[PDB]
Amino acid sequence: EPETALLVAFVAYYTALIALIFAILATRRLC
Amino acid sequence: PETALLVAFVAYYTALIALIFAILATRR
Amino acid sequence: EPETALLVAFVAYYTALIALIFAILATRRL
Repeated sequence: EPETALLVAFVAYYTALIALIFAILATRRLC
Repeated sequence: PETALLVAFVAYYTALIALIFAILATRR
Repeated sequence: EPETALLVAFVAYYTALIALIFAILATRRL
C-alpha cells in the first residue's frame, strides 16, 4: 500500500502534535 | 510500500506512547 | 505525583518529537 503510508504519517504527525501540546500544558499546569 | 508503512507505524505508536505519557502526568 | 509528574511530562514531550521525526522519516521514503 503506497497511499496508506501518508495516512498513518499524517495521523502520527498530528497525534504527536497533540501529545506535544499536552506535555507543554501539563508542565505549565503544575509549575 | 511496506518499508515506509512500517516507519509510519513506529511514528504512530510512538505518538500514542507520548500521548499516554502526557495523560499520566496530567492525572498527577 | 508531586514533582514527579513534571519529569513524566518531559518524557511525553521528547517522545512526541521522536514520533514527529519518524513521521517525517516515513515521508522521505516516498
